[PDB]
Amino acid sequence: EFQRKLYKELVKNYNPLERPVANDSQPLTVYFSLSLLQIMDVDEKNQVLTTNIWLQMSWTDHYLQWNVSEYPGVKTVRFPDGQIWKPDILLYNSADERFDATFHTNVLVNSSGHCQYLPPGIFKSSCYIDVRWFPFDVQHCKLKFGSWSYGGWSLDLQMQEADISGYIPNGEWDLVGIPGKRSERFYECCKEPYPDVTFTVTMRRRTLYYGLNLLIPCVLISALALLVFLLPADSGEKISLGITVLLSLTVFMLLVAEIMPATSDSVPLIAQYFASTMIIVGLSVVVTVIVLQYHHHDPDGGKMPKWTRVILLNWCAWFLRMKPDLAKILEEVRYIANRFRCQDESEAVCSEWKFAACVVDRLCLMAFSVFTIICTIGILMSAPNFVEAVSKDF
Amino acid sequence: EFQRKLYKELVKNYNPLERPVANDSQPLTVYFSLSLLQIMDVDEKNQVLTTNIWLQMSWTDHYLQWNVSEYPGVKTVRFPDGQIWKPDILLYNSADERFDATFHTNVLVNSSGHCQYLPPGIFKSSCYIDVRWFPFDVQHCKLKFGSWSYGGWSLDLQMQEADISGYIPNGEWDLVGIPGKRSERFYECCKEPYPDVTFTVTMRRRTLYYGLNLLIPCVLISALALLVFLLPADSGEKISLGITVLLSLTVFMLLVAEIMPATSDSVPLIAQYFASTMIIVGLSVVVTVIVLQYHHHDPDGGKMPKWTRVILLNWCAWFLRMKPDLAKILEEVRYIANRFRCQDESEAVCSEWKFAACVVDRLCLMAFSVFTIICTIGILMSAPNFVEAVSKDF
Amino acid sequence: EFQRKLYKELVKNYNPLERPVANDSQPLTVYFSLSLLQIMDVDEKNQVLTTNIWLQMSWTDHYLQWNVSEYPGVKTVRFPDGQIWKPDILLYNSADERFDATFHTNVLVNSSGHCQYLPPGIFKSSCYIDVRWFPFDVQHCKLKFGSWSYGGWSLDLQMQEADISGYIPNGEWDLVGIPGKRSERFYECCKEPYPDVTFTVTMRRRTLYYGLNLLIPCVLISALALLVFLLPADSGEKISLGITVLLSLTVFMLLVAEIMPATSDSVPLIAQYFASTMIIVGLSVVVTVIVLQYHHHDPDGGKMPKWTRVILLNWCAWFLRMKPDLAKILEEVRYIANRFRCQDESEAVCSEWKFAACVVDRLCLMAFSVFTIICTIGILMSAPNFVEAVSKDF
Amino acid sequence: EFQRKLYKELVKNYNPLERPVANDSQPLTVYFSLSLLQIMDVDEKNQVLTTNIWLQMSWTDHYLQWNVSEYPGVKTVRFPDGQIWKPDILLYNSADERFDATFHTNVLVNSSGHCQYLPPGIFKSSCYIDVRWFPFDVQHCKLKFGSWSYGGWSLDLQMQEADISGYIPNGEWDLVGIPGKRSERFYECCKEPYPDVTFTVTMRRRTLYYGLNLLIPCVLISALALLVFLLPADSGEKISLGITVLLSLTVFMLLVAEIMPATSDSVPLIAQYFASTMIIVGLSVVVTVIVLQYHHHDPDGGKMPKWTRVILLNWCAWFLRMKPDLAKILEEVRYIANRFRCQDESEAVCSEWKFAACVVDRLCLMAFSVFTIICTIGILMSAPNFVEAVSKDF
Amino acid sequence: EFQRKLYKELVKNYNPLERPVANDSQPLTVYFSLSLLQIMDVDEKNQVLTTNIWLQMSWTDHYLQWNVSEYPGVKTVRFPDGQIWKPDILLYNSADERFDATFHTNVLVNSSGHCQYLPPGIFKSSCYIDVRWFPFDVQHCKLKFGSWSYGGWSLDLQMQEADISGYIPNGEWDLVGIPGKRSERFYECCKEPYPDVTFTVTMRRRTLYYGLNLLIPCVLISALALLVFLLPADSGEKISLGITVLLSLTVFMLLVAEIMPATSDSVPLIAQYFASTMIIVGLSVVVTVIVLQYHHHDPDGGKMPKWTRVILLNWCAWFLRMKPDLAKILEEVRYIANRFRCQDESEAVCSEWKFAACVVDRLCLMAFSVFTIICTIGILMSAPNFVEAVSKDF
Ligand SMILES: Clc1ccc([C@H]2C[C@@H]3CC[C@H]2N3)cn1
Ligand SMILES: [Ca+2]
Ligand SMILES: [Ca+2]
Ligand SMILES: [Ca+2]
Ligand SMILES: [Ca+2]
Ligand SMILES: [Ca+2]
Repeated sequence: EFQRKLYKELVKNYNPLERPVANDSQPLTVYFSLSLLQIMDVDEKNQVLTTNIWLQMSWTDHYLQWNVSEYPGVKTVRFPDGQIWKPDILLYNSADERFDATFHTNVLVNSSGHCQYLPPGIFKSSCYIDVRWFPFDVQHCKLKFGSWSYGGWSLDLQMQEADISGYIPNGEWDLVGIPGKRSERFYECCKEPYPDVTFTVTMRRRTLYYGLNLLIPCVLISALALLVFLLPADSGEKISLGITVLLSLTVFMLLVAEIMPATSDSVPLIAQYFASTMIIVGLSVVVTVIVLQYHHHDPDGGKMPKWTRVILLNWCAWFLRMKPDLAKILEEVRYIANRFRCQDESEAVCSEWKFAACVVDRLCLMAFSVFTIICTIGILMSAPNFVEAVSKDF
Repeated sequence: EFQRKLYKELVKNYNPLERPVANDSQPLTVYFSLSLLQIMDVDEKNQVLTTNIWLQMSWTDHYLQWNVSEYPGVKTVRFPDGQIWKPDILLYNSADERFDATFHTNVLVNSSGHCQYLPPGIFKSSCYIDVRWFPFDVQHCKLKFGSWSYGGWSLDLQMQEADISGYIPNGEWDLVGIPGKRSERFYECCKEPYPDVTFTVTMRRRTLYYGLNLLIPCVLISALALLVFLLPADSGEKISLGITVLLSLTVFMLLVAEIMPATSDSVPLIAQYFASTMIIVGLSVVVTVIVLQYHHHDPDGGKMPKWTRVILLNWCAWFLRMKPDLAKILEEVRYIANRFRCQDESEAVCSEWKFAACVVDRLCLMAFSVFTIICTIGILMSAPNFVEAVSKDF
Repeated sequence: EFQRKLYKELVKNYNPLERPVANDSQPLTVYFSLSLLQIMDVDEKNQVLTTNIWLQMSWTDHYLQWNVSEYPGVKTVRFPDGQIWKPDILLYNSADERFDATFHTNVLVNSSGHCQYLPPGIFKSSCYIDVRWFPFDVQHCKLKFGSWSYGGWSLDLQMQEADISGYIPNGEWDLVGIPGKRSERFYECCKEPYPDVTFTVTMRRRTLYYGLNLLIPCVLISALALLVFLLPADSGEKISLGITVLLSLTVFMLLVAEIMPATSDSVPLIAQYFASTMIIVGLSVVVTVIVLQYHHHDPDGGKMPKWTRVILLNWCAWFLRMKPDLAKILEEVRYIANRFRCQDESEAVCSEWKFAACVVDRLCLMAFSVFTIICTIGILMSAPNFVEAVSKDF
Repeated sequence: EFQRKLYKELVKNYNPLERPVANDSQPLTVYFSLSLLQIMDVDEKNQVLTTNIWLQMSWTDHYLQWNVSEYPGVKTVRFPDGQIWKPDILLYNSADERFDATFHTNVLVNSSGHCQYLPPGIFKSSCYIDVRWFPFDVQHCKLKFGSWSYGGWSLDLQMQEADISGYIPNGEWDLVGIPGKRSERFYECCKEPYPDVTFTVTMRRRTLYYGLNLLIPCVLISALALLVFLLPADSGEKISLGITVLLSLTVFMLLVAEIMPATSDSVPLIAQYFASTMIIVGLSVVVTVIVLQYHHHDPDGGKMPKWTRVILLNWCAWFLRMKPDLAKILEEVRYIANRFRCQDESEAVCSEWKFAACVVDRLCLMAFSVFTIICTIGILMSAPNFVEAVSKDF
Repeated sequence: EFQRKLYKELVKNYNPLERPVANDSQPLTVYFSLSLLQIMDVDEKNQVLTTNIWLQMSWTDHYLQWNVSEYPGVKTVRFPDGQIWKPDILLYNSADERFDATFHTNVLVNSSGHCQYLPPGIFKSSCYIDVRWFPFDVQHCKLKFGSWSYGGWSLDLQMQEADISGYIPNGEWDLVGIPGKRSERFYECCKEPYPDVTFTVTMRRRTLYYGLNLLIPCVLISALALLVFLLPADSGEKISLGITVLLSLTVFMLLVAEIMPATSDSVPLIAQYFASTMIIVGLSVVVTVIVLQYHHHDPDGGKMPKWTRVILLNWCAWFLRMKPDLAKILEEVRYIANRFRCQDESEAVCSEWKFAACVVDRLCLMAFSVFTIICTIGILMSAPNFVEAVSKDF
């Protein structure tokens, strides 16, 4: 009875085009904020952030004011889209094909005219994803909101601190905060300035998932590559194991490519670590070829360069702690035995070459192990957030 | 004739903005429930639940009341969207880009004013998917429904028990129940509290499909890896078989990655089992390298450490139940035969080393078999629902 | 002139909410049917059927009746959506996100009031896909149509036989028929019963495509696996060929996984055939390991068990139709020759072991060939529709 | 001033439901045509054609006629959707989920009443893709347009020749023409016949892209398979190379499966060529197994069948242009040398068997080369459009 | 008060169909331009460009003019879609399924009538992507805008220079400029000409990302292929390494296929480089087969052709800087030693053949290295933009 009477009363002469101010010259203060409920997705390949947001726009409509003594029990009213004047606050850096993913709900006014509008929405925003430090990355994704067609002389946008009480954790991202900032910028279209409120969603990637699925698996598969330096050459599978492991490591780069954007701003840390890993494994294949050249060396070929005979079989070897008828019968039997002596000398030369191959195996085992350890640690601890990560997520 | 007269009568002075109560001060009781017809999808990578639902909102419109004696035969009327007041009950934790996937249908009222509204919809909900125990997982997905813009002082939401008579089984999920709960929560936006009805869809994953496609296949491929310990070394394919099998096992981890979300809350049970499996296979490769070092051991290299000669060829070996011219001619023929004796001694030393390699093969066959059995069973039976599963689904 | 006059006449006092009956108490007969033009897609992973359909709803509007003598030449009129009363016949088991994929077109009425409404649409329906017999499967997909908000006491739904004259064949599916059925069911929401018309689209999968791309390719690749039993052991590639072929066969299971749903209702026939195939190939690898153990057997190791020496080298072998100074010089030359005799005896023992390996090769060639033939035929001919298929599609 | 006056004048008593004819009994002539701007996509897996089209519907509205002397300068007017009567010409064989992808624009009328309507749209059409001859295929995709709800007695549809002046070439398809045809068909729904205009878009696939990425790559990889017949057997990699190449060739069949639909109407030419290629490579593996059986033949096993000793080492071989104490000492030394003579005879028998293996290598090199050349050319030149293609696209 | 009065005043007799000119005969000048904010995507497979654009349409409405002295403080008004006349400027070469991706916002007018309309949108445009020079490619994507239904005699379209102040860099593309051009074209539909404004977005691909992920990885994997010419033949893994590396290189062609469109206009530079690389690696496999034929050459087979003995072991070899009872006992011992001499001669012939294999290894190492260097550099520096790229992006 009083809700009916008031609803009829409030739409007499009301125009949803008129900015609801009493004095036309003064701008209309709109307080803007948001409640972040969830970080639904971070599409780094497409540079998009999908969030569940409850935008919070509060202002004062000069015309929607009633005296509750004359409408007992009627303390608030609600208006759907298109019936009340609303601020046309859009997300500037939107990535949604419709460009406006907001779901239009009611505007709740009280007896004093204060209008409250809390549209829910799944919002896609074009966010620059700094992949320089991935997986130990922190992203600062801006959500820039402003009135599209009202300038500062008409809509005085004011910012209120972001709401995160109802935020639901993600699993992959630790909300580090949503600091906001109000700016007054000038545009090349127009002379009247335009204010905007930009909320910078700061997100820390939780590194356990990518650590367990990308970093540690590659470390351990990369470690298998070093087993080539412990394999004997006579097994006939050094090259097979090494080349198989290297070409298996490409799957991780393929996975990263499925994740990372095709940008040239920088090289992600994961790529630099994966690249150094493959280069070290590839150099192990090159060194395996050299080792097999030493092992399969023709004894009657070139002689052993003194530089090799000392740099490897003396120093590096020590460092590693390795270490008438009867005359015709005499002639024939002496050729057989001299042939055997020549074969013994050839085996001895081949044995020394095989020893050189083994010494090289051990030196490169040590050197590639040290290279792996340093490169891995020095590339991973070059991330500013590395320590924070290992402490929080492991 | 009477349907026409009544329809004209019911829209005189009717405003779809007014809450249809007789006394403005009292809240309007809306009974909310749903009928779950099907679980269409559980997107665990995106943390979304897609369901076919017939939301059930029943309330009383004070104005839509007629006396059937004056409209004979006209016992119910129907109103489309936008013509009658409706409760704006939205799904809070919606994952749909439009945010509101409800399909708007008629509101069936009777002569007494009781309005019945049963919109169908394909609803996507942002559900936290606990992947800790996958594939033997049980999920509790909340569907939180509430009036967006009416608080407790205006819309007295009441819950009715969920309907599942028409539920159509899924194939992958056993509905364990849909218990509901009505809550009265306060929000940081507003002072008036807001009630909601949350239905927790409890779902048990049927484990036959993932058991047959992930667990048993990996067990059997992982078992092939143990055949390396039965392969002879002279075959020259131990490393080939082992490394090939391990890098083949990566496909299962790739499949899981296609399924699982990128979250750091926990490690899924499937991942822990797959990881232990690959580590055991990788250790078999490491032990294969050691075995080949023993098999391909240079007889003139280091001598056999006593610790090895006993720990392997005495105890472990027993445990396993294994086990002038003529003078010149004499000189030359004696060098040939002494050379043969030296080769025999070298074959004997190599034969002992090959025996050590075989004993290690057998010990690691036993040990890796026991490791496989324990780890597999102890990781699978660490799931609370494991027994329930094996009994219902196998 | 007469079309204008009649259109103005027909909308006087017309309300699109009123069911167009003369007597309010009697239900309104709506004849429902459909014309199936094409089967666009069968998504078995998502359990959805996409069809091009021209729903056919015919009824009688009591008010849209004119005398053609008073409107010469005006024999039919047309009304767009929202202007005429229509039956709100929805597809209950809809899988479309909008839930209602119907495209709203005109309602053609004649001078006698008979209204004809033929909306086109691309309809997605949640259909249970029985994958038990795939690829030789027949599916029965229900399209359940009914008025959402009118019960039996108001809308007397009646079924007309489905139209298939304009049906366009698919390539993958042979329409076996679209039998319909009218049901009168009661629902737990309401007391008035609700009728529905369900058309069961029965579809036979044409098996040539999946036969050529899945079954015959796997048969032939699986046949290559049997070549291991004809490969000599000295080639040093038995394990390589066998393990390579088995891990190559996984691609077919991966393809099926891309096709099949993740359901535990049953095991598809394709999976049972692929699984038996991989198990037979995997057992060939196990038997290859045993063969290589026999081939690479240390002559000075264990002696040949009599059970083996007869079960293989006697019966199975036959069945297969296989089959002072001079004294010092005498001493030294006699040791060399006795060494040669010991090597000859060792070669003879190794030769017998290699013969055992060859006999096992042949027996398993025969046995795995017979296993392959039976298992393949017995799993494929266990499908009821197998014969129908091979006759129609090959 | 005159544009305002005329716009007000033209909507007096205008009803967008009335067919704008002067005499109700006569059908209304609508001239239909289209301008094809681009062929955006041919989805052969889904059997859909996506095109950018400017449908051209011209007719005469009896009511939208003004005398330009009374409205100086006002020579044309424009009307948006829903304000003027339009022909409801839909695309019958539509594949779009909305079913109607047309974008509604203005209808430009002149002073004489001739209405011109040129809606743009991205149109998806359900087109049967004959994949029999792919990649050398020509497709005939029908776009069938007609009034949905006006029959021949009301809407006299007439066809105008298709417009292609503004057509933008594609890269993959050579528009061979868009011949149209007007038909008058009867439908099982209705008695009044219904006319339609069907434009058959005829498209020739440009074969350079698929030739370079599928046909020539497979030819060259398939050629590598023939290198097995030039590899020596002692290399120990014949089976490895052959089996690796064959299982690598599966990627091309996987690519085709990603492209081709799952239809049983026919076997695409690409599939028949790829299948013959894999069968020839697979037979090379089978022949490699036989070659290795000849190479690794036990000299003390079966004797050489005369049929082999002539069919291979005589004819085929020629065709190819290949080709007391002292007594004890005498006894012992004569056993050693007789042992050597037995080894020489065994090497000779093995040498003849290895020669047989080499002759078989050469014969199968020749035969599989000829098989490859014929099969390739005879399958590729069995396409009617093969010559046209090679001449236009290479 | 004055905003309300003016809004009521401005819609009296206003018709959004009338072109707002004072003199009907003269065309209406519309100034068109755009502000490019971001290049969201370049889909080269689909030939589509996705951009964030703020179209800028400014014109003069003759009717929306007020005197600010009579409406103090009211200096601008705003009108939503459908209430004010707007230019129907569409994107002709649109690729969006809806065809019109513009988001409709307000039209800001001032007291003098100048209307300003700045709709945001995510625009998809059908752009011909010249992939001839990819990854060092520059694309010229046209955005063609024009009034759909107003010709030159009615809407005088005029171009304003594109705005790029607020442009946000991409990562993958360097905006080289957005030059625009106004054209006056005639169409085959109509006699009145139609003007359009086409903005050609010129974009330079930043080549660091594709350089690091495609070009350098392939170079380095292709370099591993050359290690076959340094591998010894006795290792028994030349063919394995070479064939494995070649079939691994196919992944890059697969990646390019995922990126490139299926067009026959040209061959992308990346494809020509990848193709030459695989052909060079494939020829290394062919040469590896020849090398193994030389290494595994039967000594008692054909004799060494003089042409080989000089072209390889003399010139190329030098260029590369390589280099009674006792009588019976005499008979028997002389046969053994003559057998040894025959084996020595056979080893010498085999040794010369192995030397030929080694010389061929070295020559092809040199030749394939030079081929790799030239082909790589000559294909990469055949791109016009190659130098620009290497200087800006590396
Ligand atoms: Cl009513 C109408 C609609 C479209 C057109 C056409 C003329 C120019 C070129 C295509 C389109 N714009 C002309 N008239
Ligand atoms: Ca993420
Ligand atoms: Ca699921
Ligand atoms: Ca199907
Ligand atoms: Ca195509
Ligand atoms: Ca791009």
